[PDB]
Amino acid sequence: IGLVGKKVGMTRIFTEDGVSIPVTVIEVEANRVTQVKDLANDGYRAIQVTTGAKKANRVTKPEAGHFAKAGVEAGRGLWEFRLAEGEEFTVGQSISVELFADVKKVDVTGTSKGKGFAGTVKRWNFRTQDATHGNSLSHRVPGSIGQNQTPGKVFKGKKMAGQMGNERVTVQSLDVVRVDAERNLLLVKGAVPGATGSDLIVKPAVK
Amino acid sequence: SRVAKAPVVVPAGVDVKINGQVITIKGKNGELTRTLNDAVEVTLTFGPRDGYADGWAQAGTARALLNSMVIGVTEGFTKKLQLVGVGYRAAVKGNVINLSLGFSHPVDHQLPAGITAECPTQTEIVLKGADKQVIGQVAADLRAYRRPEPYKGKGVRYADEVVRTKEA
Amino acid sequence: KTFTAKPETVKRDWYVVDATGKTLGRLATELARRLRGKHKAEYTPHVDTGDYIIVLNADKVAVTGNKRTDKVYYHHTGHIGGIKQATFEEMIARRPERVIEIAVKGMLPKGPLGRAMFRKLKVYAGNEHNHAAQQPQVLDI
Amino acid sequence: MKVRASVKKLCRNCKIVKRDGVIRVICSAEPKHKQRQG
RNA sequence: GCUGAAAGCAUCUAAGCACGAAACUUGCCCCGAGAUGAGUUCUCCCUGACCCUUUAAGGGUCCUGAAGGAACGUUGAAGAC
RNA sequence: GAUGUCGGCUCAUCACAUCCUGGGGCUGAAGUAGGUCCCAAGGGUAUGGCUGUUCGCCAUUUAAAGUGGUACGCGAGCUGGGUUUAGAACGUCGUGAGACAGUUCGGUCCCUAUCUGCCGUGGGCGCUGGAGAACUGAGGGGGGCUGCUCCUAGUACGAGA
RNA sequence: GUGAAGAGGGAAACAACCCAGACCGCCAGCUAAGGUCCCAAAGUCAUGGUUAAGUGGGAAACGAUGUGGGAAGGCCCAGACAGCGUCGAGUCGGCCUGCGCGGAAGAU
Ligand SMILES: [K+]
Ligand SMILES: [K+]
Ligand SMILES: [K+]
Ligand SMILES: [K+]
Ligand SMILES: [K+]
Ligand SMILES: [K+]
Ligand SMILES: [K+]
Ligand SMILES: [K+]
Ligand SMILES: [K+]
Ligand SMILES: [K+]
Ligand SMILES: [Mg+2]
Ligand SMILES: [Mg+2]
Ligand SMILES: [Mg+2]
Ligand SMILES: [Mg+2]
Ligand SMILES: [Mg+2]
Ligand SMILES: [Mg+2]
Ligand SMILES: [Mg+2]
Ligand SMILES: [Mg+2]
Ligand SMILES: [Mg+2]
Ligand SMILES: [Mg+2]
Ligand SMILES: [Mg+2]
Ligand SMILES: [Mg+2]
Ligand SMILES: [Mg+2]
Ligand SMILES: [Mg+2]
Ligand SMILES: [Mg+2]
Ligand SMILES: [Mg+2]
Ligand SMILES: [Mg+2]
Ligand SMILES: [Mg+2]
Ligand SMILES: [Mg+2]
Ligand SMILES: [Mg+2]
Ligand SMILES: [Mg+2]
Ligand SMILES: [Mg+2]
Ligand SMILES: [Mg+2]
Ligand SMILES: [Mg+2]
Ligand SMILES: [Mg+2]
Ligand SMILES: [Mg+2]
Ligand SMILES: [Mg+2]
Ligand SMILES: [Mg+2]
Ligand SMILES: [Mg+2]
Ligand SMILES: [Mg+2]
Ligand SMILES: [Mg+2]
Ligand SMILES: [Mg+2]
Ligand SMILES: [Mg+2]
Ligand SMILES: [Zn+2]
Repeated sequence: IGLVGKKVGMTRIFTEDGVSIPVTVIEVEANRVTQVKDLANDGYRAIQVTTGAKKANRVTKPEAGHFAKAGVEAGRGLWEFRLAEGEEFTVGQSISVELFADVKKVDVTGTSKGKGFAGTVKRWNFRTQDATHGNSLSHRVPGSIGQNQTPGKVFKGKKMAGQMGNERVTVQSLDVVRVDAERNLLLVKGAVPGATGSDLIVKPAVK
Repeated sequence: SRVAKAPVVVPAGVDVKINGQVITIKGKNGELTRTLNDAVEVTLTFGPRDGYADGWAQAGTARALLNSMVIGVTEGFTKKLQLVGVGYRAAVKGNVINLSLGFSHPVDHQLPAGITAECPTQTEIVLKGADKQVIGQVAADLRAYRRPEPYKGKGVRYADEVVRTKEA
Repeated sequence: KTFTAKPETVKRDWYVVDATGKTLGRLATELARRLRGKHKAEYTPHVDTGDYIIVLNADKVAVTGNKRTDKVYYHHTGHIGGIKQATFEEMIARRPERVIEIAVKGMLPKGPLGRAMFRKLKVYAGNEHNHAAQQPQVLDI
Repeated sequence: MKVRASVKKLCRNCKIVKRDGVIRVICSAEPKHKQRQG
């Protein structure tokens, strides 16, 4: 399984031998098990977890009854982790960042920063046409988008301008630099998706 | 046809069991089972069933296979391999053959159920088993690690085989 | 005037068929016939007069020749270069119900009514169905 | 392997064999005589 | 390649068995139930009266207005809207 | 009662008769490195000098600098050097006006996208009481390149190299 | 000869090919070419053969113990054909012909 955390920000760890390690600081508070899915009832094995806190006025009655059945306080959302055949968990169990004590590498999933409507230069690394030499109104424009009468259409998946970022991204195989159970912190080497304050899903590295 | 006509003489201390198509020959070396082709009509005697155009061809193979099964569960089959090469070595440890064949890594060949191996010398392997197909396959697999080289004849050879060398 | 069946007074019965060992296409023509209602005297081209048919053991349907390995199912994803294929044996392994469903679909009329006719076919990979409440009669195709 | 439209015995030790719908020449004596029709 | 007849031999093949590549199916990442074949699981909410009439998944009247939603406002590392 | 025509730029997409990388048979294959044929389309597959050039030659890279189809892909996407308007001149032909599958200098490239398509992003209704969530995964897409050095080992191979 | 100046049915679609020449109406019947497992009207028709290649449902010289049929040969129980230092009946390879196989690489 993995845990849900929050991107606190980036800093560095100086080592004794004079290496500066860039780190993302992930706050991993206790993940509380809200539901256990099994083959009989649900058709697959998983835990649902919550973390953090939510204002009682913002917790709806359907949300509140779901937490109340688990016997846990409401957190800021619900996330599932699939269980391997060995793994087993109880409803209401707390899972801390100590899970990662002996984990060397993690995959971190988050929502990437939102670039809004992006051109082909930014979105797809298209090359600009001439700034000068007679270019008429066609500096950052995409150029040709197809052939001619054959095929007489644009193909699906054609790289064009549009929404960029604000989507789920996983960065794989990041070194775990420190697990600080006391302060509820995981330090991973290098950058992870999303803005400061955003939710992160951290799992032991699949590769 | 000619092969299919010839009857397989069942010796003493072998209990044949025709379960229709599934024939199971239990002897002193061990037991061997073989389901046959539908065209065959299995002393032991083999012949074609009606409405199969390749009945005699299928009868001849079935005869040949059960002949080998009878030899298998009585006396059994042996296949010898020789190693030719500076530093080429073999050694059995239970049911795994460890081979040194001039590679940077070890070569450990796990034997299947039935087959047993003995190294009388370090450059000889001697396989033994009831099933003629399986002992053939293991010997081919061991040979495949380092097939006889055409210049100096180096590699895992069968003891019988002639390696036709040539010179540069 | 010649009789016409009426959608709201059509009698549709439930049947269960075992596909085990049956030749795919020779099974499919009989399913298509009965889903369309061509076996009924009240057959009307613009009305679904056919029957509900459960097919069991779709994974044990038979084909002749070398079709188990050599019969290829093609589809295109709509993305350029997106021509995909699966052999009969691959289809049976992954999605066995689709073999019978695809065979029958190609033998049913094209258009809204043919799609409605196909909804009456219930194909299962194994020997059990969930439709005991519909009381399906055994049908030997 | 020689891949040819015309495959034939090149010596006495050559044998014609059909394998998986392909005419082949296999030779016990000479590896150069190995042929596949194609 | 193994075993193996047809074809007493031989034969990788006809029956049977094994190996074999960045191609194929997976494994990795993302979308994804308008998957109309519209799936599953968990939780939450509503427990009045009455009338007429081609009498049927019929149409009103009074009372009731939940869960939740939307709207509005302050806004955002979200965003052309 | 007009289907814009060379080259470049931008953006491509397919074929496989494969340039590289992968697998393999034969070799007049010792090894190293090649030759030749078979399989293989996953990904990858130069920058410059000269010329309008495509190409080509040349310099220097690279694992490689593939071959073709796509209106010799792509001007309602850009350019406008070439080329085929009007000016002018040379050579040449012609008595001349003028002319040249000769050369030379100069010389206007329009369009606010309705439909299809494509990239994004909402609204509606549906999914059978209504509602808030978490999902399963049919199906679809992305990705898939490779150098050099060291060890194995100066080992196998080789008379050495 | 047809189209042009000709509709209808067949050949998926297809002026010019095949069948056939539309005066109007019919919710009658018989046929033509072409068809009769489902899309889609009518044989999952009957009898005897062939093919195993999805050949049928592209492609030649040429290549091959694929497989069916036919006529005639050589050798052979004085023992043939591989074993022929062997035992116990077929064996060899031309000819003709039916149907298949390889030869067979292309761009949404
Ligand atoms: K749904
Ligand atoms: K191209
Ligand atoms: K080679
Ligand atoms: K490729
Ligand atoms: K142009
Ligand atoms: K245009
Ligand atoms: K323009
Ligand atoms: K249109
Ligand atoms: K006429
Ligand atoms: K075909
Ligand atoms: Mg933004
Ligand atoms: Mg540029
Ligand atoms: Mg302008
Ligand atoms: Mg400008
Ligand atoms: Mg089109
Ligand atoms: Mg139709
Ligand atoms: Mg093969
Ligand atoms: Mg043999
Ligand atoms: Mg690679
Ligand atoms: Mg016009
Ligand atoms: Mg090729
Ligand atoms: Mg590709
Ligand atoms: Mg492909
Ligand atoms: Mg792959
Ligand atoms: Mg150049
Ligand atoms: Mg062009
Ligand atoms: Mg091109
Ligand atoms: Mg254009
Ligand atoms: Mg110009
Ligand atoms: Mg002039
Ligand atoms: Mg323009
Ligand atoms: Mg995929
Ligand atoms: Mg893809
Ligand atoms: Mg005229
Ligand atoms: Mg006509
Ligand atoms: Mg007509
Ligand atoms: Mg027609
Ligand atoms: Mg009639
Ligand atoms: Mg007729
Ligand atoms: Mg019919
Ligand atoms: Mg019949
Ligand atoms: Mg064909
Ligand atoms: Mg041919
Ligand atoms: Zn030869």
